[PDB]
Amino acid sequence: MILEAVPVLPPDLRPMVQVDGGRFATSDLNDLYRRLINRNNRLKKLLAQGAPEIIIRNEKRMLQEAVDALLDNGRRGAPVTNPGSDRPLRSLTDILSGKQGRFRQNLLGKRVDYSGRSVIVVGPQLKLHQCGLPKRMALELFKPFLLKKMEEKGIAPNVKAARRMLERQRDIKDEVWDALEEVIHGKVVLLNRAPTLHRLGIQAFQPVLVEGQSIQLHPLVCEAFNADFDGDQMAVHVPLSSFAQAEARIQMLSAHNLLSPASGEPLAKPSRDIILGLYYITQV
Amino acid sequence: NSLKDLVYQAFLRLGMEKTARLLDALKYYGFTFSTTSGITIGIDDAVIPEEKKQYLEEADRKLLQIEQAYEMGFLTDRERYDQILQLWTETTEKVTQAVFKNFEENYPFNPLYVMAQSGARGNPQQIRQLCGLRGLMQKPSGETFEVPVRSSFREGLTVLEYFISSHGARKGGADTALRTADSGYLTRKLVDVTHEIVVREADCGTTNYISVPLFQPDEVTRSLRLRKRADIEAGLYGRVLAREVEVLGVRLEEGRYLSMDDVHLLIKAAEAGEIQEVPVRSPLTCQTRYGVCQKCYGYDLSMARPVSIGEAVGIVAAQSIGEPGTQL
Amino acid sequence: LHDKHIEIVVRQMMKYVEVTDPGDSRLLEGQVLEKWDVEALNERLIAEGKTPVAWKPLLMGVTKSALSTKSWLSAASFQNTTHVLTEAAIAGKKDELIGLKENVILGRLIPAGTGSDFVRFTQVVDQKTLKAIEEARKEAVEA
Amino acid sequence: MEIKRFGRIREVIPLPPLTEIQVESYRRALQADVPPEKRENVGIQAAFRETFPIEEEDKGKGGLVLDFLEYRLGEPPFPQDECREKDLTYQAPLYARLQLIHKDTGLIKEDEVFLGHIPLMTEDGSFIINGADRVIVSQIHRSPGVYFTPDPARPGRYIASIIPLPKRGPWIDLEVEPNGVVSMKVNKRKFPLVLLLRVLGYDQETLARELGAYGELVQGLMDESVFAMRPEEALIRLFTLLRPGDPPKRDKAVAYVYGLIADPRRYDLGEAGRYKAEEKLGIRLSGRTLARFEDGEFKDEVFLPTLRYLFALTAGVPGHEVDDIDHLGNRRIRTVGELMTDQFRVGLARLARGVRERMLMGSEDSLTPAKLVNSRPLEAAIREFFSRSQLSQFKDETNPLSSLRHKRRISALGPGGLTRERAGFDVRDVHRTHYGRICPVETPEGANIGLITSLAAYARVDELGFIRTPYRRVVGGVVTDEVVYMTATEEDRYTIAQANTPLEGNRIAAERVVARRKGEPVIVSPEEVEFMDVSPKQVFSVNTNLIPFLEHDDANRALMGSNMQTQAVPLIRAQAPVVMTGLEERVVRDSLAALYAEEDGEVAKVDGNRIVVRYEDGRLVEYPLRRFYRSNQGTALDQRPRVVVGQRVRKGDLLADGPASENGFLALGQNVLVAIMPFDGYNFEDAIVISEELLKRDFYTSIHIERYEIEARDTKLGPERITRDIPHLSEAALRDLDEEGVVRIGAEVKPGDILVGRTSFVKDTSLRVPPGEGGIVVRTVRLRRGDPGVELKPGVREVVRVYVAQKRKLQVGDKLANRHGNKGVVAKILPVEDMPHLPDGTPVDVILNPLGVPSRMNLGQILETHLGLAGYFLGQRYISPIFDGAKEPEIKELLAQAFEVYFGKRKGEGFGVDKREVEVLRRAEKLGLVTPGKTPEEQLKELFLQGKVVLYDGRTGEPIEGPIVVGQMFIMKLYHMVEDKMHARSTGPYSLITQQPLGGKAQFGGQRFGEMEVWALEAYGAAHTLQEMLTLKSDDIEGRNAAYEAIIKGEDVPEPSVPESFRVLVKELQALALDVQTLDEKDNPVDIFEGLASKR
Amino acid sequence: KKEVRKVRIALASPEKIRSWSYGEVEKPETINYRTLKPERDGLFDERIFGPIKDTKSIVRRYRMGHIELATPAAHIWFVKDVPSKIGT
Amino acid sequence: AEPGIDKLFGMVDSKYRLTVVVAKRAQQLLRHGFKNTVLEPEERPKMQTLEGLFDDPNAVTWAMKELLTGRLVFGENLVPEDRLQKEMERL
Ligand SMILES: [Mg+2]
Ligand SMILES: [Zn+2]
Repeated sequence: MILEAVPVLPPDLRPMVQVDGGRFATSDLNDLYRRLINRNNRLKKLLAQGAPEIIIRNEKRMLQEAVDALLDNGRRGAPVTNPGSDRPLRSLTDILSGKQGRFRQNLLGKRVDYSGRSVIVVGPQLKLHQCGLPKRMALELFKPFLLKKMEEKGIAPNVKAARRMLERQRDIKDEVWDALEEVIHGKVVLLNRAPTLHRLGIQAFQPVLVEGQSIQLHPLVCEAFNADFDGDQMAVHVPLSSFAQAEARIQMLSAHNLLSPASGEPLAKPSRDIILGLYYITQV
Repeated sequence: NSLKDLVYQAFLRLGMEKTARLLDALKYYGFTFSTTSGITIGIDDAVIPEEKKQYLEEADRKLLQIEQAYEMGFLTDRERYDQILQLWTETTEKVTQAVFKNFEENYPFNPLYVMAQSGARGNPQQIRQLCGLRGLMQKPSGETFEVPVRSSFREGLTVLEYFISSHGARKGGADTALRTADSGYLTRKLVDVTHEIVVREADCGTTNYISVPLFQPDEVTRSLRLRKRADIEAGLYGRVLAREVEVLGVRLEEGRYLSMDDVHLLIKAAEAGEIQEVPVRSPLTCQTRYGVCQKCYGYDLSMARPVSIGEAVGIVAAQSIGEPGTQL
Repeated sequence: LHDKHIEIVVRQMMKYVEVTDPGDSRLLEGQVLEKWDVEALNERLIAEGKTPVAWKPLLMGVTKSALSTKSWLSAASFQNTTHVLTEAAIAGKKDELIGLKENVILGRLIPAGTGSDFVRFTQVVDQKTLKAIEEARKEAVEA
Repeated sequence: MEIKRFGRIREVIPLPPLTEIQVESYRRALQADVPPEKRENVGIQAAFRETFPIEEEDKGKGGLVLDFLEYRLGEPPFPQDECREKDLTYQAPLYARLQLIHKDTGLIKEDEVFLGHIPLMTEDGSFIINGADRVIVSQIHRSPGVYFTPDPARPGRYIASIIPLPKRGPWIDLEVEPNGVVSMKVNKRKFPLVLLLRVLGYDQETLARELGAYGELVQGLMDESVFAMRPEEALIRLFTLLRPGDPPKRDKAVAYVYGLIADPRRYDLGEAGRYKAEEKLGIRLSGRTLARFEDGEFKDEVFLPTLRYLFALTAGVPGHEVDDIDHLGNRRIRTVGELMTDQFRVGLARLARGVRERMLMGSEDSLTPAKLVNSRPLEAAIREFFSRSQLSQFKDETNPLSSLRHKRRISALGPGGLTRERAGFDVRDVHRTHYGRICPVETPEGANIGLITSLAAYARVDELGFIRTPYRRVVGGVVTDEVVYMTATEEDRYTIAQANTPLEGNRIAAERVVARRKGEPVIVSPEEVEFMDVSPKQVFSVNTNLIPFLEHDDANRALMGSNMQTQAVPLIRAQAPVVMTGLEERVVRDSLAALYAEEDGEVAKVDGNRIVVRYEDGRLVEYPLRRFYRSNQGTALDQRPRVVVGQRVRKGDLLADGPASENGFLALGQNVLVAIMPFDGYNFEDAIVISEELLKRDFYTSIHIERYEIEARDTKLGPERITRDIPHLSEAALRDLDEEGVVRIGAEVKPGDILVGRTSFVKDTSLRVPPGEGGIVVRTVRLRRGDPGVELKPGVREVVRVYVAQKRKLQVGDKLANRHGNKGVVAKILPVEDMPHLPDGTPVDVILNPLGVPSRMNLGQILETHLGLAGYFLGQRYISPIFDGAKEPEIKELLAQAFEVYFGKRKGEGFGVDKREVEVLRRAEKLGLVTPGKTPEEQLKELFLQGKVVLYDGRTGEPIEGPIVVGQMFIMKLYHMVEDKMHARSTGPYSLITQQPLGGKAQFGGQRFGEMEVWALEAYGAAHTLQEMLTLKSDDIEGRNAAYEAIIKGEDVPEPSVPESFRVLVKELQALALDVQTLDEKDNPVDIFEGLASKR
Repeated sequence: KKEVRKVRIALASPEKIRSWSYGEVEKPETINYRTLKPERDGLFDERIFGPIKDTKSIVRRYRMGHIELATPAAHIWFVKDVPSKIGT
Repeated sequence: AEPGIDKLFGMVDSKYRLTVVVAKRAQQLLRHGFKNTVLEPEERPKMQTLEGLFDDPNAVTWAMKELLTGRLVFGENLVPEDRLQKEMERL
């Protein structure tokens, strides 16, 4: 329960990677390991040569404090980087614990690759199982899908030629847009509102290619999301795996979730405008 | 409410696709007829009922005697304030009743009145503010001003009245700005504590249950009355009967999910006065190790059918608890 | 709001008991009720020895109930990794991958939803390949 | 086009200079204009005279006397134009005339020492710091002085606090403990005040005669008579109460440090603490504070009155004399001048300590200029205050209104020790004294609600953070033109009338007059009124006073509407609102955005960039124009000439437009035909429907300029050269890069095009147009090592900045709003043919959903729409005061005249009433809108009086059943930053520490997926979806590479392994002494790794 | 192949550490600025952590080193935790 | 939506089992190509512009409308797993 041989972390978990001009940004674990190795080598050669007892005690204390700092920094003093940079070094406990640590950073995953965001507008011409997606973000979101599908036909010889041809919008062709509508014929995308207060803050939809900048949203989900049309934005994600596509289309598609999980009340109920219209038509 | 009932019934009796198509067509026609029908708001649409005028005078007259009653020393500050508050909050309701009677009698097709009657937008309080009077305005200390706001937005507010209403505006803004994050934090707590609950089960042999009451134990000091229909619905809808019960010549067998019709039948029977409590299975008595069983959990979902085995009802439970907290 | 959710959280709120008459362990300790359910079943019935583990149900708030958990992954990810990991390190803590937060940290298939072993694996085969494999089956039953 | 005004009120005084607060503050802080001999000493000269004259009586080489004589500054090194083109600070060096004296012979006087550089404020009121310009917002906190607050726990008693400044200074607390104790804690340790009272030399007999005669709580101090016969040994005991370990033979060490200068506040005489003292208690406080050092003994003029009046309050009642923490008479505003002065005096004290050390280590004497004063401390303090302080914030030059409101914005928070973000709910609410001083509507929604505010338009800080509201003196029944600016504490003593009360000219016309007795709305007779409000405009801010119909609008909607008015982008052809309030000309004049004729004269020459005007003196002056100047937020500032060659002008007459002015009128938005009726679904909840008419003629169009920048710097590998040559491939596209490295001016640029060609070690690192949008390059600036007066970051040989301008036109993504908070978004741009149109061929411009009106409470826009309808036919504009606008009969009569004109023009062509109109009239008759039994003529006139007219669908041709309200409304396009821009990416740069994808400059970057989205996704049965979105798409490098390769190959993505997140977790537990291995069903370990865990 | 069901966390014996690690690191030389390759037996040494070129680099993510201290040491957690594990 | 989602909920006990089976079906439809279908003769997916839904525009809908027929059978352990799990991935 006290340790004799200290394990040494694999290098790629604590890499010194160059930033610019030969300088290397480093995890402080490398600095602490270097300090510990220097201290241990000093102790080794000291015991090898001679034993001035007071010096031996002093360097024993030095090694023990070095091991302490390696295991975790801050509890006994505040060992720091090279003098002039008063930023405390980062230790194993710092990597593991903390608000941004190994436990607390996989639990959120703040970044995702296939995602976008935009302002949303009413989409009254669309059905409830559909969402209006601007053509440019639709094109870029499914970019590998586009590459493969237009490689299925003779639009480009290889994927590299496809990327070079699509790299500029001056070379767009209607064949490209036909390939786009071919790609997303059955796919779905997940629309997400930033404050996700409940389960319906994520909802799958079928994208429909539209011309414009904003995402067209079916008005009836204006209350499933707590999203008005005062300009607030909403985001889009695209699951890749066919398994995940099945998940989204079956149990997250908005046409299938019409009732609350909090109660039996519907959430796809007719909204203000439709209510007023039908009250006007069925009044005496 | 009629539209919501229609949608729910169609969902029950038709399923998924037909309800979606009904919603699509219903929305489309509602839009078209709202367009062509021409509902518009002008300054004259916020009609001011004239009868309320004499009401004010009577209220005014009453104040004088109350003031005189306070001038003779018969009243203390607290009771005088209570009397004034009672008088103003009573005459405001009287004016609102007069306003709605006027709108019924005279202008059935008024835009403010049509959106008030229908579920489009607005409340009787908002319409009263528009056309009647937003009398009582609260003080920063939390109490309410003695001098009310006689004017409405149809008329013009005096400078002082707008300055006074700024207090409540600021109060509401700050309250929202804090309660948002507070409710988010509450949801975090709930999801952390209940993230283990998942329905994985064979029907646990639970010979235990909970007796959901059908009469309020205390609505008065000592009296029993059937709980409000919403309360009984939220307590019984989608549950599982613990044991067989027959109340009105209908044999509700043990192990039968209580659908909406069953809940209505039970409420009617309680109105007749046959039963007062329903024994139902519940999560509180489930013997499942980590989670609840399908029978002990129940029947309410995004759909109506009994819950599928294998969904994290704990997370959705926490979310359903926490979501309304933001607007609370 | 329906009462299923409130009932679920209240059940998770009072899943802890503290024993008073000691059995095969100390007395003034409180944790998951189902553990004494199993242990009393073993002590009185499954195994010999009529030692009653007399417990009392402890009601603690949401926070305390969240903190005291049998699994140490969620506890480490929740409040403080140092103390929790030390406690879980003194005794070999075989953390069962029950619960959802832990499997999130593991990144493996979440127990809930599709990842439930009840539905996690489900062989599917079309009808014609079914006839082919069934012919192979009946010819595998020789003579 | 005429203008008609409705309000019946005489503004006895106009609006004071809307930006006078900062100008007057800084001009009083810097006394450069006046000769240094002048008596004016407060501000920077006060700091000099206060701290800098160090004296050393006897320490080694004694007689050290470093004295102050004068100060001067008169020449910025560069004009502010270059100071913005090259990222300098518009400053002036400061010189001080100092002189050194010893006890022996010697007067070494150095007239000129440069001690730091201090920034200079521009004409408008801003400061240029490093290229960009900032503003220092005023701050509000406790006014220094004496306050009495109830005990937080004990209800019978209370406490008194004397609060000077700085915080590193005195803070006196007096409290009464009933056992006969007068407790007084100085800083951290409580102390029986009776000892200090004895120190000041008060004996018992006169104490009882003059203080204890009336109050019986004198026994709370007369009880302690044991140690009240000690004149000077009390000083020794009190110093012994302090624990510095020093010998007691220091008579004036800490006992006197609360003397004249060092610790106690130098609050401005009369008001800053004395008004808080002399009126609050006693009669007058001679000198600056309590002190005496002419005889060694001590005297005071504070403690005796404070204890007397506290005892009077706790025993009897001189009055309701408890000071509110938030009462505005007890709160004080530190302007930019005060903040600058305090930071300057901090730096000056640092310099004083430095020079003391230098003298202490100094050997000889002839070392006055150099070996004594170093500019580093004071310069560093000034620079940090003007660069990284909390109150010095980036100026919002979106439009003149934005900059003006920002310049007159008051903050409750600040450096941090005063008030912070976490909990401020007790103070966020307004008070009864905010009337006429602070706008209760200006607070920005969000976290900083109530903390950030703005003062009233008529509000004026007099000299010490004490806002004064104007008031007309009322004598008897006549309202006098005499105007007095009144403070809150002064205000609380009279009865204040209201501006809307009926007036017979010089006589009150009412019997019962509304008033505020003390912040309480009451009704009195005219004989009991003393003061009158000058104008309703004084109760709201400048930004609020621009809303026309405020009396018919909600407070919250007014708040947000005033906030959106601030962020309205200026348009190419903006026009003043049809309905105005009357402050637009004042706003454009007071904000230095337009050009005005300083004197009567005649214009000589008018060009697109300069105007040469010969005044009546015969002197000709040339005015240049910032033709297209990029703002802080990226908008454009243009001055458009408004005069013709050889045109006579008057004094103060307009010369050129501002960025957002039509003709001396604040014009940010457009006037459009709006019809309030729900279209199909395109105005569903708050969305907006617009015609292509607003686009066919460029009508909502704006200029947006983006400023890209790139550096060439010296690396260890070698310098980077910005050259036309491209290393590897791009030569065909190099034709745009005409000159060496820089792109040619006036060349259109698309995303992904080379903009600056920079070469590294040869490796191509060239700045390119970011993905998204690109416009027209307009300007390029290159700053190299050959510095004329410029500086660069060390190691950087050169820099080039490129400005790209583009013409944004209104489209679907954009948002619009009115002055009444009716936010919206363009949802569909309909062609002209299928939009609703009048019986005349004119089609409406914009369609508004009525359902947004009753949900909120904004009837102001309805009145505005009716008045705009009247103006559209009558061809005239209107001005209405916020609370003295046009009554309903007046606008009804105007609408009657407008209908007369409109239908007379209809009849002149020889037409009656359309059949569609006939049936719509019959339908409206069945709806009770129009009285029955009348011909279509007067029926339709009555319908017009309602503000409703018949419209035709345009798609069907059939009329819209029931009438619709239509009119002219003023709608502005709101500031449109990157908020709408599509942060939509697929594959871009990844992070270094972890493999989470994050871009920024190169790529947009991913989207937040947080934990709440994890919870929602996992509330569904989504399992593999969460797994891919947390590992495959976010973290696992080889997983995402394999997924990309497979999707290129058109195959299903592979399953993740036991994910590298958990393998990292296992190896991290492995790093410590821990033991983590995965187990099978039985107690046999399962190796996560293939064979990599096994050695060899 | 078998599904992970339990994760056991426990303490380490010195023999366990020796079996776990593949060699010992004893120079304080991660990588020189001149020689971008691992310099000597230090914190990034090639032959002790696996090759840096293309097994993959994941051995340099999985394979770990060790230091054989001549003097024993105690883990900071077991001496500084609020209940001192040695102290209790 | 999708053809007969209520019918799909009909023959399966839990929706999650439905998701698993349909997506796994899509997985063989990819791996062997869409030749291994059980709806070849007349009733195929019909694309709008052409008969493009004959081959593979979307596998999920293919699998679902495959499931509506009686030619699909699924079970927890219906076939000896090892043989087909090693013969599936190797062709
Ligand atoms: Mg919004
Ligand atoms: Zn159960």
